[PDB]
Amino acid sequence: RLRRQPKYPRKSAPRRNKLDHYAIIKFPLTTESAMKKIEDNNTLVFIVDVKA
Amino acid sequence: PKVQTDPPSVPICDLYPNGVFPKGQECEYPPTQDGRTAAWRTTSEEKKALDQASEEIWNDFREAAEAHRQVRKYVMSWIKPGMTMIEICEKLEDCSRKLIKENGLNAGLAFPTGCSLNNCAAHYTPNAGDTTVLQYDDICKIDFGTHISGRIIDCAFTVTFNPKYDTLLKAVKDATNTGIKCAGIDVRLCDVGEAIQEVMESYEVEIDGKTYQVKPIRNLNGHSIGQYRIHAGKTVPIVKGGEATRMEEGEVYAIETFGSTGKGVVHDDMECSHYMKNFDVGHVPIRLPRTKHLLNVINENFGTLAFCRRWLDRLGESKYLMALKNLCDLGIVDPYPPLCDIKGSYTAQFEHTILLRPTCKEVVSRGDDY
Ligand SMILES: [Co+2]
Repeated sequence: RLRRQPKYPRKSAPRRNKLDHYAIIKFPLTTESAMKKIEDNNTLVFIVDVKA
Repeated sequence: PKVQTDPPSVPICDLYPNGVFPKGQECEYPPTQDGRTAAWRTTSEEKKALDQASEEIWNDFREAAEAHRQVRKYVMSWIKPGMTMIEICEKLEDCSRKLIKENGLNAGLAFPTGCSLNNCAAHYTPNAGDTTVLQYDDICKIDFGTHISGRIIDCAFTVTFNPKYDTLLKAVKDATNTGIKCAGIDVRLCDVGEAIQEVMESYEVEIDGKTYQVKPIRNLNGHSIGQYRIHAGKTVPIVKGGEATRMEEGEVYAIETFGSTGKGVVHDDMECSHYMKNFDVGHVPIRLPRTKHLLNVINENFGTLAFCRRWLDRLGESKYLMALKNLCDLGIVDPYPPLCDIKGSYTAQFEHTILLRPTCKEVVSRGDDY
């Protein structure tokens, strides 16, 4: 069984990574319950992409 | 009784150890009684007797106004283009603190020093890191206030360097003076708005080859001052068609007047810096320790008077604007973000605090400068 050796790439260029770190973090959250976590738990709350 | 040094440092009370402070401009109330003049109360009848019953209250306004006069003369002495307003505000505040010899809430600054540039109108002071250099082609509204035992005096003027603005300055000054003389006892606020609009609109401004018409900022208006309460709940308008409420004996008023070469209305443009605890709200629960701590700090140090973020950083408090907006949502403190007109417009303001004495009308904030 021979490994495929294409005469040409079917896709001209690799697809760009459209889900990057700036896409990972949407924005921080500022609700009242959140503030408790930064003070007492040393934890940050974030809204992130659903696919991350 | 000593004298004041060239850089003002002697407290006002030291200049008048006797206890009596220089009186403002005494003016007879307008002859709005259908021609009959009000020059019947100046005689020392029971009117003057009950005027004397509140003499000690007036003296506080007199010393506060004198301190304001010296502070603004000092500011006029050294103000020049090219220096940022962070150090300008620091100099104004420290000079006012030394002249008023603040001690807790018995004496101190009534509200943060507002220095609005160009289209901005009021309630702007630089925050930490605000790098704004002044320019030759700038106009600035220096609004600051001092108080003695809560007797607040509010005064404001406009500084210019390019001589192309003198027409607008004189228009706004004439409007403010007309509002001053029009005010009186038992007169409707709509009348003072009528007078201000009818004096101020009859001026034309020629700036940079473009002819503009100066118009009042219908959004802003004057206000009444109370004991530790800058806004007593009565607003004197500067445009036609207002309320029909009267002004009564024993009240004090800040007759503000704004003029713009723009649209005559303002909105919130940049970051808020002025804040004010509500005089009417009572006890509202808080759930954040930081928020509670900031609340008690501000009510101990600023009470019901207005404050700015510079005054909180000056106290060593950091990481606080969070709990500050938390108090804002809880309704304890109301933010007062800067009010600005259309970009490229210019605004001028002149303000004076007036006293409704039983026998006469004293404009305590009057000075030789304006
Ligand atoms: Co005011």
